[PDB]
Amino acid sequence: QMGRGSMHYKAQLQKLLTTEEKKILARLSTPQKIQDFLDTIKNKEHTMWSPRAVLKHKHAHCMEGAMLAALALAYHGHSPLLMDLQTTDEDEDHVVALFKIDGHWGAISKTNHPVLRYRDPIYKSVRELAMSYFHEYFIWWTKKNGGKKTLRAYSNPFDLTRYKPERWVIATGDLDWLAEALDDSKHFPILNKKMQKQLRPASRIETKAASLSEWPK
Amino acid sequence: QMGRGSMHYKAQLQKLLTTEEKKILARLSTPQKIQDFLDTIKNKDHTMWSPRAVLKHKHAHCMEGAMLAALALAYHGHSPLLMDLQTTDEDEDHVVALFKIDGHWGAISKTNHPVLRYRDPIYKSVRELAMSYFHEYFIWWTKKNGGKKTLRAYSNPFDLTRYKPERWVIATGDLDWLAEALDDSKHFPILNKKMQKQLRPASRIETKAASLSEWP
Repeated sequence: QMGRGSMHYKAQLQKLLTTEEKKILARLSTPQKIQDFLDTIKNKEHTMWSPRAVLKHKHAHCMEGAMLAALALAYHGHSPLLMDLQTTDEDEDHVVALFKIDGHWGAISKTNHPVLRYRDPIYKSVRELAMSYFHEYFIWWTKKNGGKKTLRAYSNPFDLTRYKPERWVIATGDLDWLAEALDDSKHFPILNKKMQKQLRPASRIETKAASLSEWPK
Repeated sequence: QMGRGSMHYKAQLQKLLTTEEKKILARLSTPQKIQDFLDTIKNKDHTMWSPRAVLKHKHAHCMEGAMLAALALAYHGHSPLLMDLQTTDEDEDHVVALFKIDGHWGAISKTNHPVLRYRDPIYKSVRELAMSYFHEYFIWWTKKNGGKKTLRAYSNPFDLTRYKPERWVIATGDLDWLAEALDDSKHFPILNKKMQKQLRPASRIETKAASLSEWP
């Protein structure tokens, strides 16, 4: 199956996890199965729960969802990769878990709205995948700059392998240092100042569509 | 500063158009102003009207919208470019009008739903722009293959300059031959058979959101 580094990394994860947690991760053996699992978790004070906490309470915001996805991907031999989607100060950033199948990038995403969703493994580069989010990242919750497109940059794939898995997989603290390290990593701008002046606000039908909610119900 | 070919093409268009038609096209001097204008046209639920018919009756499906956009782009010196988005037989193709500003591709689009919309001129290649549509091209109107992602290929930019402008700008016929020529042009596949087997259906929240209607 997987390489030496991956099998070693999986072994370190198995030392930290309970039999129940491993039985769950063993079932999530494709990126599609992982997204299906996050679909059963209730979408979200302030928190930054570990994958352990998320599996216990079955509640997650986008980075909590992406860290659990990255864990499940690593348990089946993928790199635990996050990508930050970074907006203007008018909006909140969004995090996904990147994956590759046959040389093509996909993304697992935990969101409550019909935008910034899952991406199939069909995108030839990180850039191409990231640009598939741009048009649907906009102000939908106020008339003030209604429809303004707010995405400005995407991170390099952020490999959680650089940290001891104890520090995030089963942490009882808040992992704000991990969020901060992601936000501080290499990002690539999507626009220059000229391109920003060209931007057209999303239509009323688009802001109405974006406002629909998965949770509750 | 507009080129010789473009000025000549614009001259041919001016011979064919009424003063009212030219007054409209003169106003639509940016891609954004064109999309704003298509927003005031009623979306349709077979026809294949000319830009003349669309300006007269203020009604358009996607290719009628894109042909009017391409005309308005050409009236200000852009190439009148169409891109075909080609689906499985479970769905209908969608056509946009391509444009470039400072080396980056955008797209003008006439649709009734909050998917397959306008694209800002920020995309580094036709491929990159086309791939920005893939995830939001799915079956939302039936439970039969509910949520199936149906996009399979995108055309090369289709330059309408190859035809005598009389043939489409002011045609009174149906332009089924023009639709057929677009569908027959070079297309680039997005998937192979392996990748198609990977595809995941769109969620219920996505199919509900896609179902929303601008018109009536």
